[PDB]
Amino acid sequence: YGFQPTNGVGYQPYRVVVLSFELLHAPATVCGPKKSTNLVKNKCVNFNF
Amino acid sequence: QCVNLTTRTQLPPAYTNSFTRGVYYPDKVFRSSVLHS
Ligand SMILES: *[C@@H]1O[C@H](CO)[C@@H](O)[C@H](O)[C@H]1NC(C)=O
Repeated sequence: YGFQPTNGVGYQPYRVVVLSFELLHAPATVCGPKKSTNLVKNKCVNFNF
Repeated sequence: QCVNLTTRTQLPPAYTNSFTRGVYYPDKVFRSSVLHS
């Protein structure tokens, strides 16, 4: 590419980043930041592990 | 610093029989008496 500053759009350079989330078969890894309250037992509950 | 070690041996390698070896768990997934293919 011979890029030059006086190029019409669609010929100017764009930077690209491709994030690819993969899930092999480990025990866990990085994730978003939730809260992580606590835990309870012997009650019908709505859980996220 | 490395050495010529290899002596030429006329004998070929032998062959044995792997009766039932080399089986692994292809996941970290718990199963309990489930016949899995
Ligand atoms: C043995 O080592 C010498 C150097 O010490 C090397 O010139 C020669 O190629 C080696 N022999 C073989 C068969 O590679």
